[PDB]
Amino acid sequence: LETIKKQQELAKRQVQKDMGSQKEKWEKKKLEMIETAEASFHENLAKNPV
Amino acid sequence: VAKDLMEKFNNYVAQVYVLLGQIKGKTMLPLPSHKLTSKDKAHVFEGSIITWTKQIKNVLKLEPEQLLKYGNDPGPLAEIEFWQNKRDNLNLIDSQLKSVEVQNILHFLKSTYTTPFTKLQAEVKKARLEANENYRYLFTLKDLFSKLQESQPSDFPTLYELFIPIMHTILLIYNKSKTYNQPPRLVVLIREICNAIISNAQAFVDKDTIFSLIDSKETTEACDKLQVTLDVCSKFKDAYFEYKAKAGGNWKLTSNALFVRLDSFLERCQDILHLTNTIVQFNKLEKIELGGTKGKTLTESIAQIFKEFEEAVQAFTSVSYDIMNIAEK
Repeated sequence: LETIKKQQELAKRQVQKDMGSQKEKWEKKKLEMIETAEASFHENLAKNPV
Repeated sequence: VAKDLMEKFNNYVAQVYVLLGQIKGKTMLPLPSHKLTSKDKAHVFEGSIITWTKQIKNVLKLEPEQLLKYGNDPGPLAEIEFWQNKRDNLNLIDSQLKSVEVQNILHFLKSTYTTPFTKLQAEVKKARLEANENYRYLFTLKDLFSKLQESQPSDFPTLYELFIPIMHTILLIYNKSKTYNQPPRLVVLIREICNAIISNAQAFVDKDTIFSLIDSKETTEACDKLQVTLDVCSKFKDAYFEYKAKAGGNWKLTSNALFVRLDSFLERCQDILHLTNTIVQFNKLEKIELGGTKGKTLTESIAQIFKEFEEAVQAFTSVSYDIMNIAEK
């Protein structure tokens, strides 16, 4: 019962201890910068042939 | 039969040149061309071998490679790069084939000639289409290089992030070429491309490793890792829909039949994940010792229940065939 009560305490932390405010938005901003980089690379690949 | 045997020898030299092109890279039409010709039946035989050359170009397709497994993002790019090289050589060979002598042969009896000339102009146009497909294939060969390079370690964590931009490049590829021949057929290749790639990445993260983890039954996080792998796939389908909106019309894809190969993999994956989570549950059940009221008789009943489970998970660990193979039912 004590080991399971300890797991519940550790479980509350694991959920809301490693939890950080604004996570999905930061991932979307990282994706946007990669999309712009790929867009610049395809333009450079268009300029090579042309 | 001296001249007939010389004709039998020439056809042998053509078939050897066809065998050369099989191992090497086509160029049958050049070897079909008669060498040091001086009657009218001989110049006709030269044209008939030129006929089977045009047939080899039309015979080759992007769909037939997709039929016999494969369909890798690197493989399909290389198949257009090999096709565009074969037609470019055939166009260069056509310039040598179209000799002042070969023109006079077509004049002296002619619908055999113009059908070979018509197929040539069709090849020259399809080659112009192939060259734009090659420029598109060259960009996908860099995208496939990002995936092919992967040593089956992590990847899916960053590749789920790297997928959205890989899609955003493909969309821009549609607009840039404009006259891109087979724009609805090339979509079936790109989707099969991402398809084969995911299957390879997925086969790595499970296989004997998943069987080995289930065996020990001391791995819960590894089960969660499998769900993360499936999430990476979901991100690719989400980005595919996120690109379909970004495209704004001419979505095409036909994922509801094409992605079935991918969907069927994820279904089997999810079905394991559903059963793996339950296996982690039953492990906890053994440890439980409620101790309440009437005793032993209940824990004995729980023990027999745990033994039945231990027989089932031992039979699952056998992993006879399986190895997360979608194609296997």
